[PDB]
Amino acid sequence: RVASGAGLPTSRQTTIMVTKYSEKSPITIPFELSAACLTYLRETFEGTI
Amino acid sequence: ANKTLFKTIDEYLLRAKDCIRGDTDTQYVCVEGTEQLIENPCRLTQEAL
Repeated sequence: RVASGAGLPTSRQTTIMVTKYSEKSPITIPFELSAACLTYLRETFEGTI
Repeated sequence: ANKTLFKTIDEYLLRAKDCIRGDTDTQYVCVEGTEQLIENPCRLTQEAL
């Protein structure tokens, strides 16, 4: 505030309180595998080349 | 207004001005001290544009 001259009104004291809030935005991406892929990853048989 | 040059310009700076409300659509004359005065060059030369 700034002091005013004679013959003019006076600025009053004022205080302002404000509140902010947050945003939400989850994201998703899937990936997929086949049964043969998992079977050959986990379970080898006969060990040939 | 009829006065000597230095005196007439000195008084032109001080008093020879008006004010207009800024809050309202139509041009009203304000009471003194509420808001700043308005410089009008036409008041000195007493001619329009």
